[PDB]
Amino acid sequence: MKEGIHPKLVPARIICGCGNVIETYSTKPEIYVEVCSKCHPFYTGQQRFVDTEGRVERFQRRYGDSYRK
Amino acid sequence: ASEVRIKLLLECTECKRRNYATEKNKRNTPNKLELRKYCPWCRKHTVHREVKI
Amino acid sequence: GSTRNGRDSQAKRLGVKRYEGQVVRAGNILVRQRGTRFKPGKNVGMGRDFTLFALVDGVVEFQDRGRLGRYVHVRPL
Amino acid sequence: RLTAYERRKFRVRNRIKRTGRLRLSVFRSLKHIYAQIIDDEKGVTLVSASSLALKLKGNKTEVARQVGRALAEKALALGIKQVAFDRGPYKYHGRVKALAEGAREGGLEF
Amino acid sequence: MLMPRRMKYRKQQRGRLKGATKGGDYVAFGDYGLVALEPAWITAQQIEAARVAMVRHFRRGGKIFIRIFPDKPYTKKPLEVRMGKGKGNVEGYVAVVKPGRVMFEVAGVTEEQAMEALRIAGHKLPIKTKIVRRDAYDEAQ
Amino acid sequence: PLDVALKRKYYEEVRPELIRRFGYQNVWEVPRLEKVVINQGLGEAKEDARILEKAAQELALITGQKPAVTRAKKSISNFKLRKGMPIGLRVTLRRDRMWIFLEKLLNVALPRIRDFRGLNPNSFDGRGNYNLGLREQLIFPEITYDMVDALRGMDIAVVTTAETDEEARALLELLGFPFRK
RNA sequence: CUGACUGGGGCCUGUAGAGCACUGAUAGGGCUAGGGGGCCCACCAGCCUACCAAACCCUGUCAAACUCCGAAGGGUCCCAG
RNA sequence: CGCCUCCUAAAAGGUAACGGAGGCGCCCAAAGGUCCCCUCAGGCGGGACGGAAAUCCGCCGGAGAGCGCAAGGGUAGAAGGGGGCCUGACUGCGAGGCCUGCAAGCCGAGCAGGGGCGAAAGCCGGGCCUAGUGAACCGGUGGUCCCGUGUGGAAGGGCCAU
RNA sequence: UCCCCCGUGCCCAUAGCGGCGUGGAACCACCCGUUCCCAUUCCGAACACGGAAGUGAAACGCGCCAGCGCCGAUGGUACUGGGCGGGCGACCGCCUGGGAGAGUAGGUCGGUGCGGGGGA
Ligand SMILES: NC(=[NH2+])NCCC[C@H](N)C(=O)O
Ligand SMILES: [Mg+2]
Ligand SMILES: [Mg+2]
Ligand SMILES: [Mg+2]
Ligand SMILES: [Mg+2]
Ligand SMILES: [Mg+2]
Ligand SMILES: [Mg+2]
Ligand SMILES: [Mg+2]
Ligand SMILES: [Mg+2]
Ligand SMILES: [Mg+2]
Ligand SMILES: [Mg+2]
Ligand SMILES: [Mg+2]
Ligand SMILES: [Mg+2]
Ligand SMILES: [Mg+2]
Ligand SMILES: [Mg+2]
Ligand SMILES: [Mg+2]
Ligand SMILES: [Mg+2]
Ligand SMILES: [Mg+2]
Ligand SMILES: [Mg+2]
Ligand SMILES: [Mg+2]
Ligand SMILES: [Mg+2]
Ligand SMILES: [Mg+2]
Ligand SMILES: [Mg+2]
Ligand SMILES: [Mg+2]
Ligand SMILES: [Mg+2]
Ligand SMILES: [Mg+2]
Ligand SMILES: [Mg+2]
Ligand SMILES: [Mg+2]
Ligand SMILES: [Mg+2]
Ligand SMILES: [Mg+2]
Ligand SMILES: [Mg+2]
Ligand SMILES: [Mg+2]
Ligand SMILES: [Mg+2]
Ligand SMILES: [Mg+2]
Ligand SMILES: [Mg+2]
Ligand SMILES: [Mg+2]
Ligand SMILES: [Mg+2]
Ligand SMILES: [Mg+2]
Ligand SMILES: [Mg+2]
Ligand SMILES: [Mg+2]
Ligand SMILES: [Mg+2]
Ligand SMILES: [Mg+2]
Ligand SMILES: [Mg+2]
Ligand SMILES: [Mg+2]
Ligand SMILES: [Mg+2]
Ligand SMILES: [Mg+2]
Ligand SMILES: [Mg+2]
Ligand SMILES: [Mg+2]
Ligand SMILES: [Mg+2]
Ligand SMILES: [Mg+2]
Ligand SMILES: [Mg+2]
Ligand SMILES: [Mg+2]
Ligand SMILES: [Mg+2]
Ligand SMILES: [Mg+2]
Ligand SMILES: [Mg+2]
Ligand SMILES: [Mg+2]
Ligand SMILES: [Mg+2]
Ligand SMILES: [Mg+2]
Ligand SMILES: [Mg+2]
Ligand SMILES: [Mg+2]
Ligand SMILES: [Mg+2]
Ligand SMILES: [Mg+2]
Ligand SMILES: [Mg+2]
Ligand SMILES: [Mg+2]
Ligand SMILES: [Mg+2]
Ligand SMILES: [Mg+2]
Ligand SMILES: [Mg+2]
Ligand SMILES: [Mg+2]
Ligand SMILES: [Mg+2]
Ligand SMILES: [Mg+2]
Ligand SMILES: [Mg+2]
Ligand SMILES: [Mg+2]
Ligand SMILES: [Mg+2]
Ligand SMILES: [Mg+2]
Ligand SMILES: [Mg+2]
Ligand SMILES: [Mg+2]
Ligand SMILES: [Mg+2]
Ligand SMILES: [Mg+2]
Ligand SMILES: [Mg+2]
Ligand SMILES: [Mg+2]
Ligand SMILES: [Mg+2]
Ligand SMILES: [Mg+2]
Ligand SMILES: [Mg+2]
Ligand SMILES: [Mg+2]
Ligand SMILES: [Mg+2]
Ligand SMILES: [Mg+2]
Ligand SMILES: [Mg+2]
Ligand SMILES: [Mg+2]
Ligand SMILES: [Mg+2]
Ligand SMILES: [Mg+2]
Ligand SMILES: [Mg+2]
Ligand SMILES: [Mg+2]
Ligand SMILES: [Mg+2]
Ligand SMILES: [Mg+2]
Ligand SMILES: [Mg+2]
Ligand SMILES: [Mg+2]
Ligand SMILES: [Mg+2]
Ligand SMILES: [Mg+2]
Ligand SMILES: [Mg+2]
Ligand SMILES: [Mg+2]
Ligand SMILES: [Mg+2]
Ligand SMILES: [Mg+2]
Ligand SMILES: [Mg+2]
Ligand SMILES: [Mg+2]
Ligand SMILES: [Mg+2]
Ligand SMILES: [Mg+2]
Ligand SMILES: [Mg+2]
Ligand SMILES: [Mg+2]
Ligand SMILES: [Mg+2]
Ligand SMILES: [Mg+2]
Ligand SMILES: [Mg+2]
Ligand SMILES: [Mg+2]
Ligand SMILES: [Zn+2]
Ligand SMILES: [Zn+2]
Repeated sequence: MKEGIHPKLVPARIICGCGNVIETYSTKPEIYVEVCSKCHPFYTGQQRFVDTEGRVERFQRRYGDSYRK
Repeated sequence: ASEVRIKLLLECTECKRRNYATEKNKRNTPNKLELRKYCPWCRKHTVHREVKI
Repeated sequence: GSTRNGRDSQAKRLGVKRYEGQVVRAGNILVRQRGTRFKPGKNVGMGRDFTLFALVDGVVEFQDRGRLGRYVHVRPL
Repeated sequence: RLTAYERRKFRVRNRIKRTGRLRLSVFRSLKHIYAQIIDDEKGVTLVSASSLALKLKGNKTEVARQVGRALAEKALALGIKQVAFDRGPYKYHGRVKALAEGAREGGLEF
Repeated sequence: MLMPRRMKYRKQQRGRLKGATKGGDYVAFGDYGLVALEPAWITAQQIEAARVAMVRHFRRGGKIFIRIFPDKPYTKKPLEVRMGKGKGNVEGYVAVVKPGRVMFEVAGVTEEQAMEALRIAGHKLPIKTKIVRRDAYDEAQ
Repeated sequence: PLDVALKRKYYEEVRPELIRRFGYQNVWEVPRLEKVVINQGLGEAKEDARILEKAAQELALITGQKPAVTRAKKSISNFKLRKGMPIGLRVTLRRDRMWIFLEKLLNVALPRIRDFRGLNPNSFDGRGNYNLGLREQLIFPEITYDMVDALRGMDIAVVTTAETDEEARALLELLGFPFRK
């Protein structure tokens, strides 16, 4: 590589919120990230964050069978 | 040749004689031409300067 | 009624000037041409206007080299 | 469809052939280096030299030099003195350069 | 009627009418053809009159193939001027036609119909013509 | 060459699975990563603050490689574009730097992508290469909110020695490329 | 003795003719972006076209300023009459 | 109304008309020399903003792109694109020719001086080429130090360059 | 003087495209590295250097295949130098010498020189 025009790559720790630590290389030796592949909802099986709801509607009303028959 | 593309002389900077005629575009090349050139009087190459024709 | 044509330029007298087997002297113009319809071969130079001319005394020889073009050679006598 | 390599080769070689000198061609493989001095007018090789033929051994540059010296010695034996260097597709540098320098040390003229 | 949509040059030298047709001498589409017996410049208006005569005869049905095209500009000087002052203006377009040319072909029609239509068409043209029928000779071309 | 997890993961786990999945008879026949090419289309730097040196500084922090300027082949009326104008950045990553970039790309970058539902399965060359585009540079761990003036994304070409999309799909997913469908 | 003219040999050429590979023209058919139109929608798509049609392919053609080709001749040099 | 390109022009050259079509009266300090490197248009597939067309990736693609500008010839085995160093866009000449009524116009190896690039072979006396131009006369400016009306100077001229 | 490979020429597609098969001992290539020389408008991709674990996957070489591309008769014709006729003309013929282009039959998945290294 041409000298003096590139950022040097050093060993690096990327630290996620989930406690994941990634040993890699970068131009900044320490980095914090809010998310990573190990915790992100799309990756983790299908950990459906807040809504694993399943619609819920529309026959999901059932309040109730009370009309006459 | 035109108003902007002028004719000019090259003067041997050492003995002051005009040895070459040529042209330049004074919009593109506003500074005086400086060129090494053979001077037949000095019998060697010499920096020649642009001088009004 | 009038014409906006009526122009033409002087004919330039281009072409081969010395054909194969002709005895030429060095400097003899061999071909006047636009671009390289003929290419300089052995003992033939080429001028800034593509003019082919003999570099040595000798005999003119032509050669057609397919995709490599037609060449004009001079063979020393 | 030609390659950069093929074009580069033609380009430097065509230029050499125009001058009409005996042509010193150099082939450089990953392992070896070869030289033949060629008469392009008769389409014949006059003298040859290579690392493969001399069973040379060590550092590729120092080897190149030696095959150069060798080519020279044989060449001078045939009365071949003046030559034109055909670097072909190679930069004039390193191994090729070394061979060239070795040829010159031997008294090949170029 | 027929004329080039566009061209490289507005005006053409007149040229010559020597020889039999270059090509176009065998029936290539229809069952019957109208062949040129004499050389001529055939005008676009002649061609159209021939066409219209044939569709008029057919009334409804049949297919006409027009195998010549007037791409040659026809030139005439404005009336009562003298010679000189440049080439006259383009007044029309003509198809160069030489002996043996199949100018028109018909199909989808009975022999009686085709014979008659091509006859009437021939009367609109400035040359002698011949009616022909598709042949093995044509097929072998 | 550096010990890097993804690179190691390619040789240790990915190669055997690929040899398995397709049964190559030659070690050279199995899908390899040739280069990753990153391109910033930019040209919002055509005139104006034609200092895209801000962007080049950003690309270099991301890749460890200084991008090279791209210039307009011809002049263009409607994009307001004259020949030779500096319109973009392009960096060709190979070997250890290529692995390192993809490594962070999978682990960190793509996760940080907004409303990420996975890479587009259909974006394959047809000849076994893949391409994806980004909206922001903030995706990457190297870039923070402080140090960035504006939002500029990029194009990413991942070139493979694989002859088919099938093979290329196999290799890339094995490496950890997360596909939606 | 070199001449016109002629025999042999080599080189140069782009006409006649022809051709359509290039530049353009070109009828019909096929195939098929693009519109016109009709069903059916504003929920953004669909289906039908004896409608005008680009590119492409087929059949058939056109050209002083077209040529993948290409004569007869013509020119020039050498030896000989 | 001079000049350039094509056709007319009858396959060497040349060839007319108030015959058919277009251009020129500039330009470039690099768009010049050399050394090194690189190869197009276009089609298809892929890619944030990005579109028919900006930049990126892959495949096909001999030249249909490019070559400042008309047209023709030529051309990637570069004349096209990029970079380094540069000024040969030399001085003094010039075998030999092309063209040709004259006068012009054109090509030019090679020798010498002092250079540029290159390891070298070598190339370089502007520009891919063909238009971008104007004989004398009269006069200007720089140089030269040749003439200088009895002599020394001077006036004024000559010569070289413009 | 025979076969294989490596260089380098010549003919200038009968030599090319595509398909298939084949070769690593040798040679060639990819390859292993990027300390050193040298190098990237970024990149050891290229250029370059030092190597020698591996693979003939890519490239290259060598076979086979006629889908394409390329080549292509013999006949006959057009045209025509020279010589003659005919038509009022546009134009049409005869004699003698020359003679295409298109197309048909068919051909082609190269041939050959010089020097190296290896094999018999
Ligand atoms: N050289 C020749 N024989 N030319 C023949 C042409 C003469 C005449 N026009 C003819 O058709 O017969
Ligand atoms: Mg360094
Ligand atoms: Mg007028
Ligand atoms: Mg005229
Ligand atoms: Mg005039
Ligand atoms: Mg004239
Ligand atoms: Mg003239
Ligand atoms: Mg002329
Ligand atoms: Mg000639
Ligand atoms: Mg020259
Ligand atoms: Mg020149
Ligand atoms: Mg011969
Ligand atoms: Mg010869
Ligand atoms: Mg006339
Ligand atoms: Mg009439
Ligand atoms: Mg008329
Ligand atoms: Mg009158
Ligand atoms: Mg007139
Ligand atoms: Mg008229
Ligand atoms: Mg009319
Ligand atoms: Mg006809
Ligand atoms: Mg009639
Ligand atoms: Mg036919
Ligand atoms: Mg491996
Ligand atoms: Mg796809
Ligand atoms: Mg691939
Ligand atoms: Mg970030
Ligand atoms: Mg005599
Ligand atoms: Mg004589
Ligand atoms: Mg004579
Ligand atoms: Mg004779
Ligand atoms: Mg004709
Ligand atoms: Mg055509
Ligand atoms: Mg055809
Ligand atoms: Mg004609
Ligand atoms: Mg014709
Ligand atoms: Mg003509
Ligand atoms: Mg013609
Ligand atoms: Mg032929
Ligand atoms: Mg002849
Ligand atoms: Mg003759
Ligand atoms: Mg003769
Ligand atoms: Mg005699
Ligand atoms: Mg003429
Ligand atoms: Mg002519
Ligand atoms: Mg002529
Ligand atoms: Mg003639
Ligand atoms: Mg003459
Ligand atoms: Mg007039
Ligand atoms: Mg004018
Ligand atoms: Mg420069
Ligand atoms: Mg330069
Ligand atoms: Mg492209
Ligand atoms: Mg696209
Ligand atoms: Mg988009
Ligand atoms: Mg796009
Ligand atoms: Mg072009
Ligand atoms: Mg350059
Ligand atoms: Mg210097
Ligand atoms: Mg002279
Ligand atoms: Mg004269
Ligand atoms: Mg002139
Ligand atoms: Mg000198
Ligand atoms: Mg010197
Ligand atoms: Mg020198
Ligand atoms: Mg030096
Ligand atoms: Mg020198
Ligand atoms: Mg010279
Ligand atoms: Mg130029
Ligand atoms: Mg010029
Ligand atoms: Mg140049
Ligand atoms: Mg002049
Ligand atoms: Mg004057
Ligand atoms: Mg007077
Ligand atoms: Mg005076
Ligand atoms: Mg004076
Ligand atoms: Mg005195
Ligand atoms: Mg006195
Ligand atoms: Mg005194
Ligand atoms: Mg005195
Ligand atoms: Mg005084
Ligand atoms: Mg005085
Ligand atoms: Mg003067
Ligand atoms: Mg070989
Ligand atoms: Mg093959
Ligand atoms: Mg095998
Ligand atoms: Mg193979
Ligand atoms: Mg091996
Ligand atoms: Mg083995
Ligand atoms: Mg280092
Ligand atoms: Mg070291
Ligand atoms: Mg490497
Ligand atoms: Mg290499
Ligand atoms: Mg090794
Ligand atoms: Mg293989
Ligand atoms: Mg190779
Ligand atoms: Mg066979
Ligand atoms: Mg042929
Ligand atoms: Mg044939
Ligand atoms: Mg025959
Ligand atoms: Mg006759
Ligand atoms: Mg007549
Ligand atoms: Mg006849
Ligand atoms: Mg006859
Ligand atoms: Mg005969
Ligand atoms: Mg012919
Ligand atoms: Mg034939
Ligand atoms: Mg073949
Ligand atoms: Mg060979
Ligand atoms: Mg030979
Ligand atoms: Mg051998
Ligand atoms: Mg041997
Ligand atoms: Zn996490
Ligand atoms: Zn001086």
